[PDB]
Amino acid sequence: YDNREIVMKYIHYKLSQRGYEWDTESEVVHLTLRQAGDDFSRRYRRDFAEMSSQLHLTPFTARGRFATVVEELFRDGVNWGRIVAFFEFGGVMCVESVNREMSPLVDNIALWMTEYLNRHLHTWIQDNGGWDAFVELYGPSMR
Amino acid sequence: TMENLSRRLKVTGDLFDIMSGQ
Repeated sequence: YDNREIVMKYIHYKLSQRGYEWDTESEVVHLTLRQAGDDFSRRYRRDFAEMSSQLHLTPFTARGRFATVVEELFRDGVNWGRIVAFFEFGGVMCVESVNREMSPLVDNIALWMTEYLNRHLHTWIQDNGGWDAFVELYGPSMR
Repeated sequence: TMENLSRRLKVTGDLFDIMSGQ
């Protein structure tokens, strides 16, 4: 399981979901994360507006807004739900980038997400059973 | 408002974590 592949495939899906095209055991994790992110986004929007509208995204502030939100997300701890929240948040930034006519920002966001996965989330993930444990945990929620 | 966004993400994430975990 390679974290850069995981990020690129997730972002690709999030964008194709919106009508935007953007350039097997491992397949199981991608497909599971797909459904978990869609389920997260459904629950989120039931309680809140479309996340996209509460961003105030600009090319100048994009990295600082990414780092501030993600730092606070994981400040008091990690769990699989917060990791799912991290992937959806990064997907929303990518989607909003395309919407607001800054599509090259997507490539930076994907890099920031890979960096954060490799540098700050890799330890908890490995200590907690790896991605196979996410697949195991999310199993009964698949539809 | 980035704090507002982060706390909304965390609450949904923890909810998601509780629900999918039994």
